[PDB]
Amino acid sequence: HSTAETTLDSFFSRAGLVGEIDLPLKGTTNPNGYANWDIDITGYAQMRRKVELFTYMRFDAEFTFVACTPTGEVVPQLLQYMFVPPGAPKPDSRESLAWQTATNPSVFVKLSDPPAQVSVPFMSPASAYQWFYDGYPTKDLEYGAMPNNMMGTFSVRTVGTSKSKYPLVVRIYMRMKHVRAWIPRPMRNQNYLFKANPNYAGNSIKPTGASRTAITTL
Amino acid sequence: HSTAETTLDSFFSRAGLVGEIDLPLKGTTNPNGYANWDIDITGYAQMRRKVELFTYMRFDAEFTFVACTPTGEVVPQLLQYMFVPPGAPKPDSRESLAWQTATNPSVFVKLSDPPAQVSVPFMSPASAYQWFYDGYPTKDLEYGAMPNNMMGTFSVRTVGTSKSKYPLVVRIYMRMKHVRAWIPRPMRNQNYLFKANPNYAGNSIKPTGASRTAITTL
Amino acid sequence: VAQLTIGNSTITTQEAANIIVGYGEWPSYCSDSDATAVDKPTRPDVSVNRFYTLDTKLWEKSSKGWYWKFPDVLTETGVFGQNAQFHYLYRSGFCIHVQCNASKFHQGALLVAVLPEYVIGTVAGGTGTEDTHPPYKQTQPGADGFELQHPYVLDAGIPISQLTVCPHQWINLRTNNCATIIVPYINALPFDSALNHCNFGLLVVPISPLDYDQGATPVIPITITLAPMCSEFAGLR
Amino acid sequence: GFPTELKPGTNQFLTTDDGVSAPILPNFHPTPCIHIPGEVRNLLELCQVETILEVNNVPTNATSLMERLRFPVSAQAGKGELCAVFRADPGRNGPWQSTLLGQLCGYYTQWSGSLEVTFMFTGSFMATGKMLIAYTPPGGPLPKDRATAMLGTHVIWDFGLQSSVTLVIPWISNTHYRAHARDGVFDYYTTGLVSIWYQTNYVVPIGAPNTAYIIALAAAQKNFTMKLCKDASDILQTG
Amino acid sequence: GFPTELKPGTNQFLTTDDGVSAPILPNFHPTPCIHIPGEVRNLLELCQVETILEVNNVPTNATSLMERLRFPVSAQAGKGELCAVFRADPGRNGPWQSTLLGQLCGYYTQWSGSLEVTFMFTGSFMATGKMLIAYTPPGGPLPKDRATAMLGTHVIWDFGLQSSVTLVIPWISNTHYRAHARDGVFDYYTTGLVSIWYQTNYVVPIGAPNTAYIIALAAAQKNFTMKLCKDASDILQTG
Amino acid sequence: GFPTELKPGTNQFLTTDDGVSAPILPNFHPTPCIHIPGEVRNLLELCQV
Amino acid sequence: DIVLTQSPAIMSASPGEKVTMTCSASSSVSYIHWYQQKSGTSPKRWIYDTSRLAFGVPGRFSGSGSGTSYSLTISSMEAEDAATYYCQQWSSNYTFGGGTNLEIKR
Repeated sequence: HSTAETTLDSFFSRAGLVGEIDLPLKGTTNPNGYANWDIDITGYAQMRRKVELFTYMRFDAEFTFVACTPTGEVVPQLLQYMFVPPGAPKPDSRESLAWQTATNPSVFVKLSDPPAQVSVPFMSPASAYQWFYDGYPTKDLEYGAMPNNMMGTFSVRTVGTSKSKYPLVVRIYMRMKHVRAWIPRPMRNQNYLFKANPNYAGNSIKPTGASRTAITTL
Repeated sequence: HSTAETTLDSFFSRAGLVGEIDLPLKGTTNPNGYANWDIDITGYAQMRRKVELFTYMRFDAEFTFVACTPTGEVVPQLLQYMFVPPGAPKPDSRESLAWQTATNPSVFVKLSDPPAQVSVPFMSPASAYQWFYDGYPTKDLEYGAMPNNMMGTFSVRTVGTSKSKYPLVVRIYMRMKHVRAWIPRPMRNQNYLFKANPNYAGNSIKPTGASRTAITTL
Repeated sequence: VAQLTIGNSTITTQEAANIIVGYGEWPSYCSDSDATAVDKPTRPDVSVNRFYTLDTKLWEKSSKGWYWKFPDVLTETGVFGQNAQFHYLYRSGFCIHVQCNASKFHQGALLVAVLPEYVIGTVAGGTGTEDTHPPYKQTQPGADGFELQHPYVLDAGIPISQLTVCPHQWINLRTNNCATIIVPYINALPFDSALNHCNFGLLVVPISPLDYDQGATPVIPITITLAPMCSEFAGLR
Repeated sequence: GFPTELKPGTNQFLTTDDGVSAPILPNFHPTPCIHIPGEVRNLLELCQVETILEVNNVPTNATSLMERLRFPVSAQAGKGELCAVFRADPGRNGPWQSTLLGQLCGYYTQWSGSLEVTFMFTGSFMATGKMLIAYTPPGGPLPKDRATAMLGTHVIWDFGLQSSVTLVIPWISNTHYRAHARDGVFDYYTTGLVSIWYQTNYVVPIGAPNTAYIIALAAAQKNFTMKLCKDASDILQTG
Repeated sequence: GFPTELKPGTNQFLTTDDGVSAPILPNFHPTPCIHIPGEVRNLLELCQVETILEVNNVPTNATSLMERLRFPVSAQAGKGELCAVFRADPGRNGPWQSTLLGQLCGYYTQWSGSLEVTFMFTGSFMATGKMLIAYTPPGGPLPKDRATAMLGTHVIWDFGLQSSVTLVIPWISNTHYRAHARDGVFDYYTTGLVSIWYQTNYVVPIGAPNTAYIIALAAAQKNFTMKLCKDASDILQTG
Repeated sequence: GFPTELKPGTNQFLTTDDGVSAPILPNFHPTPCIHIPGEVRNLLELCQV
Repeated sequence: DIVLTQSPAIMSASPGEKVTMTCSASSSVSYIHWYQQKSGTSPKRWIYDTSRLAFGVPGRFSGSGSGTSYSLTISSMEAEDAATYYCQQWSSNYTFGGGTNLEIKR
């Protein structure tokens, strides 16, 4: 008789994995013992299609950080997680002064210390994050670009003047909370090709669902 | 004058050992540094006969996890315990995406951190777990199979991309709480042969209890 | 002594011996706020609910005991077996009546009890290493019933010495001959399948063996008459 | 200080624990929510919306995909002939996948409620005739012929009188669990069936096309429900 | 923050600590409990139920196991002869193991209350006679003969008049501790005794069997109790 | 959670600290104390003998 | 038509060592019992239901077996035990074994 599970909040709860940073010792990948991750909630595959059910949305995100070595090991290493709000400058190097700009919230924690966890508010200067924008910002490549949907960047790095002694891997989970949505719309039935637009494969246009032989046979 | 101890809850409390996972380094046993344990409350030997005193039952289970190396040693290794509800897909490999499916509650903890502990609800879609089912699900091998008695699976594994550096052993205890039972029935007097049915040994049919010489001698 | 009637069925029975209302509950119906409040479940009153008198079994000195399954026993029999089969769901209570006809010169004692979810367990090969599952003739014997082969453990690894823990009644030839039992619908669900699940099984075993001197009738007819109470059905096919 | 003993589960990270965490920007006052039309609050709102049911889910040829939306009736079909058939399986493959209901059932494990299909005749206004639409509850096998289906829960539809008709499916329940291959799937079995037969033939005057199509629209009643969030999809965000 | 000092026992796992733990599925609403007949709430309900006491616990031959349930009386037995005997030891081996009471005593360490045995004559209706049933409290040795037992707490039973009779055992207490071998067992000593003698012989008219059996049924009064859960069993779940 | 700072003496074992500890047998109801003659309550009772 | 074969027929122990006599059956059996017979005297009772000892019997005697092969074990052996030991079955036709002449070694 109850329908608590079919609510928006119920549907979008759960902290999913949306990011993974690699900080190897020897490597082509993030060679300066640091990394910048612009917040992308599409990071959880399944996500995109779920949110793209609505035209507008609003919510808060709870971020939880999981860090270890590639084998999932724990070591005595301290870390800095920096959140650079949109409009704030991300660090270009492992010594950029951005790391010390008070206006960039930062949180420190040892790998041993349990997961780091913080809540981030509804940033957008607009009244709601909008997944679809039918226009351009005052044939073009700026089509469908609602920038005021930026949540910010997360800069991660080993604390200290020198490179870390261990190879590290950070995982970022994100639980969406206090959700409100407007204007529902057709469930994506075609495969996604790009993170930006809704473009699809005009050759590989598949029928929404399983087909059959005749309309008289089951 | 008090009879608190003879209550159902009193009878079924206590967290008993119902599971033990082995995660050796070199071995035939669980070679992929992970394991799947479908929840079996018969895991505690003594259990089966106690519950089989009633026809129907209902309850919640409190699970407590105890992990160490074979000699009972503690080491700096992180672990993931995943609970896959019934109907959810168990991980076929050490990299199955199931490990990351938000809808599969997971809990992380270091071996150093004290025991992990969580409560699991009355799953069954039926009004009660029923130990006996006199029929088949819509001579057969589906006799006495009330599937809607599944509690779920517990998937365990070392965190990280690589195998753990240590040989590990997890023990699962389970305290039953908030118990209700119906329709009491004859106490099993014959030895159990299979985990599924009540079949017994038709040759080795023993008298419920100790025999004597004459009915006139004590 | 007097005779009661339910339609076209008229049984001659004793005034009103002690009846056993299993678990203190009376076979009642199921209200409107349930699982299927749409498919309003039709409740048979007319012919469907009356006195069925099963093929009398003959008690012998060597008899081991008998058992029937429910609702299986009737899904074959008459207009009730009609509903049970061509209907999707079923819930029904039962009035069971068991009687023997013996001279004051016979002796015996039959325990007659009802056991929910009576799950048969065969011998398993003998030595204990064969996972043989009881046949269909053993799991649902019909209206002829079936004979126990290991009464002591009730063909299922349970002492019979403890069967009294179930709705039971005794039939000691030197005191009574008829035993009666009222059974409510017992299951983990409001409704269920009438052909796949046997909510319970009627058990009748000789605890004290039949006996008599040469010359007296050697077999005591046991007559089971039973009637459905507040029986309901849903989803015709 | 104040005496305390830490209990198991201390320091653990539950991906479903909905506790509170520290606000990264304590002073920030997020731009106020203003009024926006059509806010959705509970998915079951969506489930009660009529979506086109691709009953005719047979053509796959890219340019004939629009054909799945409508099936047809014609003069050529003789009285009694079976026009079309399908099951009442919202979550399983087939026709229901096209409906919004179907797609939402996919993010859930269990469900139950009464459904409701509406048929729309889009033929010429001059056409007339009767179609028999019958529902065979779960278990009952597709009726042999029109007459046997005529004895079941049916509806005679005269599109000469009313261009629309709505059928209600009393009940469907995806509750019976199944562990086939080695992958456990909480499946139907309640595959209720909806058959449609030409009660009479398609009648038309000179000047009107001898074929017309029909559109199936489905939704669930207000008594619908779903349980067990289960994210599953073939479409995902590409690298 | 708030000042605290952790006390010993911090971080320990007590298999009997009944604290609370975090719910794995916070949103899950488990299927509602509906009414089911005969719910049990406290085991002592079961202990008050009459179960068949296998007094005749002598045959072991597989096909004669049903014989343990009933012992017999016959013409051959002369007046005064001792029919049968047994102790009032619910938890110890022997006869009581068959009763449900007995089996439940096994999951407990201590207990005490008044018991109650009922005898049922299942012989021919034409038979008559008298049986003397005597109880010798704990310590008192089995009475030498019928007459000496006649002086103790006894009951003359005429199964010519009443087919049943119930005896009450005033009291039994498994409280006296014993550390024999090297394994400590809280044993009886209160082995109350119940003897049964042929007060008169078995009398019958031509045409009636010269043997009849009797059934023992036992249970405990409402003043029964048990203490110390102790799981113990020979039957366990096999590998 | 609730903010706290542990103060010195944390984790120490004072042989004279009369705090409380967890009951090993929570369900156990110890046999009731009955009346026994001549109970002593304070040693100074003895000193006056 | 159920036969019991006992091995060996004659035995000699040191004494102070163990002794293992065997009773094998042609078909599966429920339990086995053992008797003793010294010379000039009748058979005495020894072991019943396979492993239970008669009141008199020393604790140094043992009994086990399951199915079709059962055995009486003595540890340790003493000069007072030398007798013939028979097994017996109670399932169908009450059959005795051939016995085992136990003797003192010197």
